[PDB]
Order: sequence, then C-alpha cells, then structure tokens
Amino acid sequence: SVGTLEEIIDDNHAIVSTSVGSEHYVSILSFVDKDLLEPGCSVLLNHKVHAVIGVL
Amino acid sequence: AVQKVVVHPLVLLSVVDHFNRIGKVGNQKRVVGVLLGSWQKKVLDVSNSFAVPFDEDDKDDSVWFLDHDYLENMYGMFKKVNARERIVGWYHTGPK
Amino acid sequence: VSVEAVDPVFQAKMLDMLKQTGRPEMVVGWYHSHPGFGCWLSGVDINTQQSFEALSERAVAVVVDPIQSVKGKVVIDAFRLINANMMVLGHEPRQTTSNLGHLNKPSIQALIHGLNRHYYSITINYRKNELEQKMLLNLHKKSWMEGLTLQDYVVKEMLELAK
Amino acid sequence: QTLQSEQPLQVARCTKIINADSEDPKYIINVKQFAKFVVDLSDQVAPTDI
Amino acid sequence: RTRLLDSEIKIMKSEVLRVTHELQAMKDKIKENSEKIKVNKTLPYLVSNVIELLDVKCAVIKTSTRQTYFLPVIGLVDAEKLKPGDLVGVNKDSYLILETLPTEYDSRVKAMEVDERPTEQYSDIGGLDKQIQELVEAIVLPMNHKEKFENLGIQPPKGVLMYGPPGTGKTLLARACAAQTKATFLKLAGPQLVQMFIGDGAKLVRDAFALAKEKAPSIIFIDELDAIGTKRFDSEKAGDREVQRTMLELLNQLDGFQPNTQVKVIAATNRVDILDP
Amino acid sequence: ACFIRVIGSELVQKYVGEGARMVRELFEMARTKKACLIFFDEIDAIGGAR
Amino acid sequence: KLLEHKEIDGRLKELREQLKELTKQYEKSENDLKALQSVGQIVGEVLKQLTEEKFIVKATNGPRYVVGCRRQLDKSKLKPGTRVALDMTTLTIMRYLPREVDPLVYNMSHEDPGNVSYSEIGGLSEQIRELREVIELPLTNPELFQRVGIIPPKGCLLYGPPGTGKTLLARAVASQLDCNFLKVVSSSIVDKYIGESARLIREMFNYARDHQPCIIFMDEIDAIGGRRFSEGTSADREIQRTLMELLNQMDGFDTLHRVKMIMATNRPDTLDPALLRPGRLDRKIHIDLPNEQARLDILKIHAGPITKHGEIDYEAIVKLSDGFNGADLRNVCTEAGMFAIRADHDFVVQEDFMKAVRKVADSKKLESKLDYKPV
Amino acid sequence: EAVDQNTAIVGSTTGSNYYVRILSTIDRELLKPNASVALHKHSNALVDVLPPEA
Ligand SMILES: Nc1ncnc2c1ncn2[C@@H]1O[C@H](COP(=O)(O)OP(=O)(O)OP(O)(O)=S)[C@@H](O)[C@H]1O
Ligand SMILES: Nc1ncnc2c1ncn2[C@@H]1O[C@H](COP(=O)(O)OP(=O)(O)OP(O)(O)=S)[C@@H](O)[C@H]1O
Ligand SMILES: [Zn+2]
Repeated sequence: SVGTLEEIIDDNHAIVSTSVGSEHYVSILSFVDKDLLEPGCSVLLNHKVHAVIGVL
Repeated sequence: AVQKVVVHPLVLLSVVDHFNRIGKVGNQKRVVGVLLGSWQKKVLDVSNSFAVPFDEDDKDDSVWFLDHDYLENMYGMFKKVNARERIVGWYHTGPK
Repeated sequence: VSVEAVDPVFQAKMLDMLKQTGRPEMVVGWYHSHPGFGCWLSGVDINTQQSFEALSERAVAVVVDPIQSVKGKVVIDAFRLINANMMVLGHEPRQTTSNLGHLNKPSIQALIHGLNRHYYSITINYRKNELEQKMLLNLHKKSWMEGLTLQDYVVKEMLELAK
Repeated sequence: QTLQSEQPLQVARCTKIINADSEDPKYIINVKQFAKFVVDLSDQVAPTDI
Repeated sequence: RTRLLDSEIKIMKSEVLRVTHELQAMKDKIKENSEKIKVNKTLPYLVSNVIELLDVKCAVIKTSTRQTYFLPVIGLVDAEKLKPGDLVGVNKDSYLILETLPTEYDSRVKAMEVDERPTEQYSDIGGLDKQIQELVEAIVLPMNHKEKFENLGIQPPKGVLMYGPPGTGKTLLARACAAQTKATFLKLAGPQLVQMFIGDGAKLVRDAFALAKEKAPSIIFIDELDAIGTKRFDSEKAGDREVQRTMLELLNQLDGFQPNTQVKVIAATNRVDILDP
Repeated sequence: ACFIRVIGSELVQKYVGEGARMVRELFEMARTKKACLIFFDEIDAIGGAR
Repeated sequence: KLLEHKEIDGRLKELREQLKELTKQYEKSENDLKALQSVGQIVGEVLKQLTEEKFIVKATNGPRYVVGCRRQLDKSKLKPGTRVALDMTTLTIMRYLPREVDPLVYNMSHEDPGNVSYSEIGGLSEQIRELREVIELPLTNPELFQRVGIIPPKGCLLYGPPGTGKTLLARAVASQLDCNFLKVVSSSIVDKYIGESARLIREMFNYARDHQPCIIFMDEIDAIGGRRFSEGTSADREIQRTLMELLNQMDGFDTLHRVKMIMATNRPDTLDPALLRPGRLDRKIHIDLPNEQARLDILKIHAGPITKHGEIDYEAIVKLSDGFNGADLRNVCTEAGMFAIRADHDFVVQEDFMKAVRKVADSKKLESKLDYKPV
Repeated sequence: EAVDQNTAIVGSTTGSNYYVRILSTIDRELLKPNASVALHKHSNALVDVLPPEA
C-alpha cells in the first residue's frame, strides 16, 4: 500500500497518513534509506503491520 | 394454560445421548430428566435440556429419586450462560 | 476471548456434574467461533494452543461461522499446530498421505493455506448412529409427511395464480 | 532480522484527547476521524502527562 | 420464664434468618458482581448520542461513527439519567449503555479558560478612576451584593464596552480585575471564533456560553469585537457571510429569548462605528 | 536563536480565518522552544488599515 | 426478666431490615444482570413493499436491503416511509417503530422558559391586537374565515429598528398560547456537513405537520436568508440550497395547515425577494420607536417595582426621552438604580433618572441609521 | 457495465464498485443500461434483476 508522511521520528519508525486519514507509527524496511524520506513524500506501506516498505 | 409446543429435535437428541448413557449400565426402568423451556406466549418452546439420575423399585411406586441440588446447580449454570431458558418440565423414554 | 475464559472453578463444577451425569468422559479439545469473517485462526487461538496441548494430546481446534446456510454447509474447521522445533525434519509426513491426499481435495480456505505455516485441516466425517439415525429419520420424515400423516389428504385460488 | 523482530512490534495509531476524568484515568478520545471512545491507558505510560 | 427462653431460641432462629440473609445477599451479590465484571470491564466504550426515549424504556443510539442503533433494553442506568442528547458509554460488542459521560466540549473552549492569574493591582493603574468605578460598581456589586440590587428591585445590568484610542490600555483592566477578583473568568479573541468550515463558530460560541454558564460566576472577556462586529451589507457578486453568522450566534445566545442572569461581559474594540447598532 | 522566516504574503490563503490558524501555529512554534526569533517581511500584505 | 422478646425482636428486626434492603439491592442487580445479554437492533426506514414477503428498506447509515417479516409483524402497518427495526446479523424486520424526533428540535421545543404575558410589553397596541387577529382567531375559530371563504394568512414578518422588543412580543405569545413554540434561533442550524441542514428542515416541517397547532418561529433570519450571489464563496451554495429548502417546503404542492410562521429581522432590506413575497409571508408587520404616550407606558411599566418616592415627573423623563427603544428606557431604569446605589441612597431619587437619561444621551451619540424599510 | 457473458461490473450501494459475475437465471435483456439489481452478502455476486422501483 501507499501512504504519505507527516513527521519523522528517529526510533526507526515515523508517523504516516493513510488515504482517508488514519495515522500510524510504522517502521522502515532498512535497505532503502530514510534520508530519502522528507515530510511531504509518498511512501510504500504494508497491510499487515502497515510498516514503511520503501521509497516511491 | 398451555396452547401448544414448539419443540426442536436438538432436545430430543439430548434425550438420546443420555439414553446411550443408560443403555450401558443396569437399566431398571427408564430415564427421568429435566426439560428446560422457553415459555413466551401460552405457546411453548424448548431450546435445550439436560438429565438427572433416577432409579425406581416397584413395590409401592413411591421410591423414586432425583437430585434437586444437582438440578438447580446445572440450572444455575445454563441460566447464567443463557438467561433465555428456564425449566418447563421433564421427560421419560418409556412410551406408556 | 482468552485462555482465561476457562474458569477452573467452572471446570471443576461442570465436569464433576457431568461425572455424576451419565459418564466421566475425557475432553478431546476445544471450540470457539468467528462470526465476523471467513473462519481462520486468530491470535488468541495460537496463544492458547500451547495451553491446550499441555492439557490434551491432540488438542484439536474447532472453527465456525454461524451465518452460512440452512442445510448444506459443513462450516466447522479443525487443525493441528505442528511445532517449530521440528523445522529440521520434513513437515506433515502423514505416513501414507493417500487418505491425507483424499483429504487434500479442495485446497480449501486460501488464507488458511496462507497459514499453512505449521497448520493443516483434518478429516471430519459425520458418522452414523444406529441408535439415532433411523429415529432422526423417523422424526424428520414422519413428522413432515403431513405431520400425523392424516391431515391434508390453497386449492381454489391457486387456480387463478397458476393460470 | 531487525524487521522480522519488528513484526512483533506494534502498529501504534495516534489520536487526540478531549478530556480525562476524576480520580481515575478513563480517557475520552476521538482518533481524528472515526468516532469518540472511552479508553484506558496501558500500564506502561507516564500516568500524569496524558 | 418459658416464653423468655422460647424467644431466646427464636433469637437464634432469627440469627439463622440473618445467616439466610447473609447467604442470599452475599452469594447473589457476588455472582451479579461477577456478571458486572464480565460486562463492565470491557473498557473500550464507544460513546454516542441519545436520539429519543421510546416507551412501548427504549433508547435509540446514534454512534459517533454517524450511525444508528435501536435497542429495547436500556442497560445499567436509570431513565431519569437520560435526557435527549446524552453521551452514553456503550460497549462495542454488546451495544449496551454502560457509563454516563460528563462533558461535550471542544478542547479549544477548554483552552480559553483562565487559570494563570497575572498580577495587576489597581495601584498599577493611574488616572482611570471613574472607569474603575464604573467597572467595579457594574460587575463586583452584581457579584457580591446581588441582595443589594434585589432589595432595590431591578436586576443586574447587561454588558460593559471598552472603546476609544488604541493606546489607553484596555488589556490592563482585564488583567487587573482578573488579578483582583476571583470569579470564573473567561477570555475570548475575535478572529479565533470564525473558522474555515461553515458553522463551527456557532458551535464554538454556544459551547463557550455553556461552559461559562456551568461555572456561574462567569466573566466573559471579549477582544477585538470589531473583527467579528461589522455593519453588514446587502450587495451582489461578493460578500463574506459566516462572520455575521457567528455574530448573530453571539447576540442571540447572548440576549433576547432564553435570557440568562449569570453572564458578565467585557468587550474591547479599537474603533467604533464599524459595528451594528 | 531559533530564527523563523515569515513572508507577509503567507497570510494570503483561500479559506476564511486561516491566517488566524497561521498566527496560532507561528506562536505555538514560538512558545515551545525558548529564546527565538521570528522575522516578518513585507507586512503591507498583512494589512494597511481598517 | 422477660426482656428476651425485646432482644429477639431487636435482632430479628435488624436482620429483617437488613434482608429487605440487601435482597432489594440483590434484586436490583438481579434485574440489571438479567437485562445484560440482550443485543441492540438496526434503525431503518421502509422504502416500499416489494411483495407479500419482500420489503425494501434503506437504513440511514448506507445501503439498501430486501428482507421480510418475522411472523406477526402485521404488514398493513408498513406504509412506505415508516421507521422500523432490523436485526444486526439476520437483518430481517423485527418491530415497527414510531417516528424519530431529532433532539435538535427538543433543544428548541422544551427550552421555552417562563415569561410574563403581553401586558408587560406596550406602546405598540396595533401589532399586539393585529398579530392576535391574524394568528389566534384562524386557529380557534376558522369558520369566521370560512364563512367569508378566504384562505387565512400564513406568514407574519416583524421588522423595524433594533431594540423595539421584536423578540419579546413573540415571547409574550409564548406566554399566551403555550402550545408548540418551535423557537428556532436560526443561527445554530448549520454545523459543518453536506445535507444535514436540509434534513433538519424536513424534520421540523414533518413535526409541525403532525402536531397540528405548531408555531414556527425563526429569529435573526438574515444569516440564513441572504439574497443571492454571483457564485462567490462555496459555502454560500449550500446556504442558498438550505434557503431553497424553506422556499419549497413552506409552499410546495402540499399546502401547510395551521403552520403559522413568525419572523423577525434586524434589517429586512437584505432578504431574498424569493422570501419577500406574500403567500409565504403574508403581511409585513412593522414596529417602530415609541411615541410620547408609548414612552410613558413603557416607563411606568418598568418603574413599577422600583423603590422610590412620590416625586417622579414622568413627563420630564419622557420629555428628555427622544426616539428610544424597548431597552433604552429599561436601561434608564437600570442606571437609575445604579445611580441610586451610587452614594448609597437606598431609595431612587428623581435626579438619578435625569443622570441616567444623560447617560443614554451619551450612549446614543454613537449610533445611527435606524430606518431599513424593505422593498 | 457488462463485460461479456458471465462477467459484469456493478456499483453496489455501499458506494464502491465491483468486478462480479452474473447468473444464467437472469434473462440477458434486463441489463439495458441500468437496472436495480440483486447481490449476495459473502461473495457479492449478481443474483437478480428487479422491476422498476427505487
Ligand atoms: N492608566 C495607566 N496606568 C499605568 N500604565 C498605563 C496606563 N494606561 C496605559 N498604561 C501602560 O500602557 C500600556 C497600555 O496597554 P495596552 O496593552 O496597549 O492595552 P491596549 O492594547 O491599548 O488596549 P487596546 O489596544 O486599545 S484593545 C500598558 O502596557 C501599561 O504599562
Ligand atoms: N417596548 C418595549 N416595552 C417593554 N420592554 C421592551 C420594549 N422594547 C424592548 N423591550 C425589552 O428589551 C428587550 C429587547 O429585545 P431585542 O433583543 O432587541 O428584540 P430584538 O428583535 O432582538 O432586537 P434586535 O434587533 O435583535 S437589538 C426585550 O427582550 C424586552 O425585555
Ligand atoms: Zn479468535
């Protein structure tokens, strides 16, 4: 799935937003870098723990 | 006082299994068990029931035994887990 | 819904008042429901699976959805979690695997077959009770063939309805 | 392997608080969108700064 | 002395009846407490709004998911407790009323409340003597001497306005009388009321009046009323409407039908003739 | 210090009362971190008169 | 030595009151424990009856459904448009239900407070009598208006300068007929949503249709009225649709009956001519500022329960009073009491009235343009 | 819409829109553009075309 960022917290997980507006503390698959992530970007999310999958 | 009944076959199978419970032991006469019920109108309904042990000698047909403590205990059980039900009678397997 | 739904004072009371009912027979597993979805294994089930296989030998689950049909569906579903400690050896040997292949017939429930990680369904036949089958048939048929079999043996407006 | 250890992590949906209650937490929360709920904290909180 | 010993053994029979009371009280009570353990420990409670109360002792719930439910069985409350439009703590699973909530407010209204208590004693104010007279004689005497006016026999007044040059100090009287008096004091800014959506100012002003009214010694402070006070206009092709909607909310929930007695108003503008009469 | 840039044309939005929310979140960024700078620039668009 | 009866009765009465109260607690918890297991139902409305067994219902929360009755639901009751109950799981129909109330109506139905009747207001005896003649007579005796054979007027418009007591006249009616005053403040209607206000208008008109003697009252119309736009702000679209809700269903095709609409405004020049025509609002009823005898009347109405002495030249106070309000002379009496508590006189001296009159003179040197005649 | 035989697209009154299949019980002329149609709960497939109502 695909979501959108709001803020970035250093503890391997950050806050995202869904399409309709649900928001979760979900972690990053760390082979694609988090320095790619900026507030105001479109990301890749999971369904099972909704974890941040990668860079879109 | 009773218009008619609406009796499901499940309680009949609940008679059948206790009939199986007594066909393997010394069977003197028959089965006497509890009949629960769901009495709403003057019509009647039964969803479930359970049994109670019973023996009867035949000298003055007055020696016959239930366990009202056990009866009210398992009634309290099935009344707690289902507040719809209540006792409505009994049953016996010998057709006469 | 938890393993703590097994109240041990209720266990003592229930099972002993079944002991003084017809027989003190032995528990063979456990049951539950999932009326909200298509009947697959919740997290509570694997949380209590080790408790039940500490209580029982097989400790077979029972999975059901109560909104399905009126005469047809066989909604019940049963399992056996095989341990992760036997990850070295092969998974589900099943010495013959021919009646297990004759269980394997639909490859049912694609999310449980996603959950084929240490799970498999089991054979459940609906066996005969000679003490009960013919008399259930008696109940069924001879109570539905006119009830008393003497009653209707409507008729004058279905003329117009049928025409 | 950290990620397979983070499947035992938690989803942690974020919310907003209307108000507390007296002598007991009994927290009243709308998520942002869904509804409003009476919830209770997990015991791992700072029971003051909520 | 035979009847005395008969009553002495009857005292033991009444102690056996007290033991029967102890049994049928403690046992039944703890069993029903165990059922209330099963039903009431389900701590996530969906809250909602009571639409109506039918009697065929039947309550209809509109969830905060904007959806509805009928139920014929009320639950663990009393029918006196339930007025139309109540927050009721309802279980997700059972859909049964379990609590009764106390507050229906915005947290923004909660942020308007004054707890900080600054310090401006009247010796910090110089040369504003008649204005301090007017303000104290208009507010503190309907606050401490209601019996004075009520033996005179009119009413307390309605509203005190501040206007004039922008540098005279209007914030100072607010800060000073909030510093000295100890009523439930409440502030309000002008543009904080008008919101992006249509109709939120009505909600905000109405909930503000409610929250101030439930803490009856209530002094409402208003800042830059001329932000929302406007001589309205009939025209075409253009017009900003919702400002007058929030202003008419303020006025009608302020004065007219459904009067109130416990509100005290302090407003401050920098200009004058922008306002409606 | 925590220097903050503010264009005077930032308050030029589409929706009513949004600049109020802008002033809100400006000063709420100002209050948390202490000893900060906020720079306004071209305050004509913020408004000349009444 | 026969006090054992008192001791036995003491222990037995203690145990008996304890058993009564404790079994009463256990019985309350018994009934509240019996009532635990029940499950709520779904609120829906009947679109139409499909067949003898099939029923087309649409609940408010979403989609449409087709189910049937249980056994004894008495299908002739189900007129198309009744509000019924549905199971959560099985989703069939359970019980026909009475109609909704929408307690936004209730917060402007029950919340009429007490008031004094129409003798309290005064100096405007034209409008009092005239509103009585146009409202109370075609609802008490319609045959006076049927023997003539002329349709009664429906809507009445109060207008004029601010502070002429346009509110309190309707409030006096709300202390005269006391029947079904649905006093809508007409500013707390719109909240944020799409068609919620239209549904509230439908609800009010249904409720007024049913409880046959209803009085519709919508104060401060101009917020929700407007006139029209060249399509500027987007919320004004739903404003105009919310107004066209009223524009249709006040007239429609199904004509209202006994639905008397009392209207008040601050400036009637800004209304829509869609609302300004007769038929909806029949007779424009104008209130203006009191004259000399009228100022005398309001002044002596307010000067009744005021502790003073027999010195009051009312002609002096009304003489300095020039073009004032319902509340102006109320403010005169209020500030007269204020100046009485100034210097602690414990009666109201007559010079306090002149001081309050000059305070009113200080007040109304900041207000003007008090003449908004519509159309 | 109708893709072909035994496959169509319907938009249910949940607002969403579904790739579904049709039954051979439905006479294929009653699709014309737009009919009130009947569906299933679990599988959510077309069951029946309704007479003009709604
Ligand atoms: N009478 C006074 N005595 C002492 N200090 C005063 C007096 N009047 C004004 N001041 C001072 O001047 C300032 C005036 O306060 P302000 O904050 O400007 O109030 P205000 O903003 O003028 O009210 P507005 O702008 O007309 S709404 C205060 O900070 C005081 O220190
Ligand atoms: N002629 C009058 N006689 C007696 N009391 C009056 C009179 N005029 C006004 N009042 C009082 O003053 C109040 C003024 O009511 P208003 O709120 O001004 O009516 P209104 O229609 O709201 O006027 P506006 O345009 O909103 S200011 C009334 O509630 C009465 O208490
Ligand atoms: Zn489960």
